[PDB]
Amino acid sequence: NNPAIKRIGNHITKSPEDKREYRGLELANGIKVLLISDPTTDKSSAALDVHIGSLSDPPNIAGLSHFLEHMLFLGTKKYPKENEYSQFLSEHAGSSNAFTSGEHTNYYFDVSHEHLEGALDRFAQFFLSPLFDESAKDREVNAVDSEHEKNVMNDAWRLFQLEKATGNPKHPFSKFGTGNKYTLETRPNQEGIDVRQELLKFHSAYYSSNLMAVVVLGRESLDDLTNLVVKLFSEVENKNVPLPEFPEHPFQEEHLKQLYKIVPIKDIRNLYVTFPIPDLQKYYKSNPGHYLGHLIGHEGPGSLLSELKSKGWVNTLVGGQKEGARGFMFFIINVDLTEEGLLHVEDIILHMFQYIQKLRAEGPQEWVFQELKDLNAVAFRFKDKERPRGYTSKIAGILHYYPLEEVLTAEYLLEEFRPDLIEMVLDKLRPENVRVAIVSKSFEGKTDRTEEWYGTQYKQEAIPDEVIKKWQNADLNGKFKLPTKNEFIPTNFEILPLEKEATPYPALIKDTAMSKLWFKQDDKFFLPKANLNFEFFSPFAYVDPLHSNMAYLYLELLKDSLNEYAYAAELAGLSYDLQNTIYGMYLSVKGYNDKQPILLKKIIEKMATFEIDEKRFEIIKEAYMRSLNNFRAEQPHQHAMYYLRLLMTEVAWTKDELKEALDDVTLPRLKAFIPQLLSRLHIEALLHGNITKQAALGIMQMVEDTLIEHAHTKPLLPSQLVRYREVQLPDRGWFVYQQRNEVHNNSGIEIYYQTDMQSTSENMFLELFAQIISEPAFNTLRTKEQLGYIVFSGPRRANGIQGLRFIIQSEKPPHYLESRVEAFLITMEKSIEDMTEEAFQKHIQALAIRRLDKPKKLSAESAKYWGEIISQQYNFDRDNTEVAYLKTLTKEDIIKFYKEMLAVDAPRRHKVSVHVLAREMDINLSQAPALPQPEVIQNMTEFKRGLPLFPLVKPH
Ligand SMILES: COC(=O)[C@H](Cc1cnc[nH]1)NC(=O)CN(CC(=O)O)Cc1ccccc1
Ligand SMILES: COC(=O)[C@H](Cc1cnc[nH]1)NC(=O)CN(CC(=O)O)Cc1ccccc1
Ligand SMILES: [Zn+2]
Repeated sequence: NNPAIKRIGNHITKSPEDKREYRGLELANGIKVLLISDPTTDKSSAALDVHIGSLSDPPNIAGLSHFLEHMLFLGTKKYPKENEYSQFLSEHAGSSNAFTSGEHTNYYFDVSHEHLEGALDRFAQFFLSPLFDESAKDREVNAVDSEHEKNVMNDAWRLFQLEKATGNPKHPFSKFGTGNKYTLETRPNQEGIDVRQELLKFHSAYYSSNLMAVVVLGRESLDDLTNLVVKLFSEVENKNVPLPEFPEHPFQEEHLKQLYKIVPIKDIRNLYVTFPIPDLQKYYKSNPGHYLGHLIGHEGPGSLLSELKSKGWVNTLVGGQKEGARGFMFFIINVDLTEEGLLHVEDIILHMFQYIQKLRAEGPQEWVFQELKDLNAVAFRFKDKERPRGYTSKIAGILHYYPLEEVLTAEYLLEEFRPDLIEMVLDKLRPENVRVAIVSKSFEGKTDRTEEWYGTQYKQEAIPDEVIKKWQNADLNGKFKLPTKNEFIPTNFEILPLEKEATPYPALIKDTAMSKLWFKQDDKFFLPKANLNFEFFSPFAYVDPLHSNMAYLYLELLKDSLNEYAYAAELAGLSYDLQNTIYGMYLSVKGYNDKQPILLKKIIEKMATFEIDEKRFEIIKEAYMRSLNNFRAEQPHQHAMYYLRLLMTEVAWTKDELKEALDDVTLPRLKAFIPQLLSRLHIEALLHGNITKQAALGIMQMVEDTLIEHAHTKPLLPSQLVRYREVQLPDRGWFVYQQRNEVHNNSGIEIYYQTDMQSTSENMFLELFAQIISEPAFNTLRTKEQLGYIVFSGPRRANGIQGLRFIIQSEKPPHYLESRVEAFLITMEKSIEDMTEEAFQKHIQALAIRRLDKPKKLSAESAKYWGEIISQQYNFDRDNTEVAYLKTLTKEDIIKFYKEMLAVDAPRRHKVSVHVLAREMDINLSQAPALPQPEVIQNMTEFKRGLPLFPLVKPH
């Protein structure tokens, strides 16, 4: 009945709360495809995944398949304009991206729902006749090198590659994924390689249709999506490439029983423990890896972490199966170490083996599997609806692993109980497979080897057999017990009926001196979850730097205490967030509403009758010290972003202020602080989800009552509710702050043009300008000028004030990035004058679609409202108000605004810049305007003292 379509799959099993409609099918050419029909989606999306990635790079050009990924975007035969694709999305409310794993390259985009076809068509071309333009290839190789450069100094990446580089060197596993300027131009030049050819070769070899999965999601009928996909994608070449496999492990027991001593960049202290295991993927229906993962990783009473944490040796632990490739995986157990811990490593690893030994002696436990099976089934049934980009991307990957029908459920549902497999994998977690890496500053000087790509310093040893034998004889250890029934598993999921007096936006259903309660019963998502947000205002949480440190430490200590208890709930999909703000504290409780008042009570109770364990205090303080220090190792752009926040906020305590005031925090002094901070508060809360007005009031009152009883809390005076103001920069003024980043050899810059207060009109002016320049900023500063990998434009908003910001991390100097951005601003004024009246309306419509996307999941609606509430703006209808107004703006309005606030010689141009310089300093392109001469900020206080502050914004 149809020659283009091999199979039509069946009734892809979905959660019965999922209203979206699905069809899977194999094409003639072998492409696996899922089609998602959602007649209500605001954005359509699609994704393609090719089962080939950087493991299939040729040896002589590292990171080629990653680089090829970068180039599919920059031009194809049918749509040859360098940024046809980029621009097409921008103009139609879309966004796009790609990643490359060892074994996949994965491409996704989303677009306004009615331009799915336009978007999708420009997209199919990536896989049919791309161009790899000679001029692009040349330019874009720099993007890759920046991306690598960004990664060079960050520990996560260094360890990641140092693993690869200590396995069998002949194994594809050992390769360098990212690539750089050296590997992809400098060197293929030296060895006479035409790269455009080499890209064409690879794309031709491997981007074969039998290695591809597609997901398309749109408002269209399933039958409509079907036709569309067949049209755009039947034309893909089947080169019948055999799928690569790696049946032989890269860790070969020439490589087992090794210890590695590693020098970190940040001052961190972890121990990595790895075991090579076979590929468990096929066992997905029983999932032994998860089971042993669930147990070893456990954090409850009688768990492994519990003991290590109790001898003060470790703080956090992570265990479980680790993805490798077709043919191999790892099983890992990783901990961070205390100072004491770093000296009892041998011991810690022994404790790990005692726990494994316990699991062997107890045997595999069906009741535990039954629990995992039940949590997973509940998780699946009541899973939140996904944003379409993530969703298509995600399924496109897993289409390569599961029958069409199982794609939605395969990652969730458990079916087979498999003692044998559990017992089999358990047999591999033995000292004679073990690999140990310790990462610590204490190995500086003491290392003797260097990893070539990132420059990592390490020493390598055999583990002395004394020590292996010593681990092999792991006794049972009475302090280790399996978890007991998880009491927190939800049993009640009944959706309460929508009330007689329910409203579309959160209602102010309580306004005492103690508390302001915002509430809305869920009229949208119908899952048995709720979101409970509380802002606790106390002025002592930021009164000074020392107090700030205590507010923090207090909160960490508390979290640390409850960890054992709450982890049970985390697994039952009930979780909490608790950190300190400049305003006081913040507390979220998210998840299956069923046992939710219970966790809340246990938190507030613990919070208000807290007892501090000295040894916990000691450790967490040392951790926080390192933590503050380690800011000096963060990326140049975060540095620049931070300094700006420091420059434009009425009050803010610097990292050095905090760390110097931190040696001053004794155990007795914190013990005073807590009862003190809790003594007067005000509380604003949003309660949102499957709960009733009375359930809500009860919860709010219950919180208050617990503080009143146990901490004697009373109300703050309304006038103590200081919110903080933004600094107000003069007309035609330009200030520069300058610092150096000591770790990173990129530099960074933020430029901020301050405009005015937030207001329906000023808001849209900035937003619309932001939109029109969004994609050209990126296309000019990265694609053409290749100034860096990190290139960001868009609105900035703080303390009620707003403006335009640019962020760039780059090889070239800040004063230079300044000129190219200011140059760019003129290019924009020109092309706004030049751009068609319909071209202009696209951007309006585009920003409108963007602004109007309905939240898909409950906690995404919550976020929007909490936005309004913590900002004291309380404009729950902003999206409608503000769109209405946007639709009535003209080319003329936006030019005035630009010539008013933004242009180089603007009447009211307020401009500050942060230049963060790299470790080491002190044409084809358009006309940069000559700039004023800046006022170089030398002192953050002398700076803020001498300028007006802005008014805080008006409510309602
Ligand atoms: C939830 O059940 C688990 O399997 C454990 C639990 C755990 C919680 N805290 C420490 N362990 N989680 C994990 O093992 C995390 N995994 C898998 C994952 O994140 O999907 C291991 C992992 C994570 C990152 C990088 C390599 C392995
Ligand atoms: C600084 O700019 C970016 O964030 C870019 C790409 C982008 C394209 N259009 C808007 N932004 N990078 C990423 O998002 C990073 N990806 C990798 C890549 O694009 O090469 C990281 C990543 C890693 C694992 C899973 C998903 C994404
Ligand atoms: Zn990349």
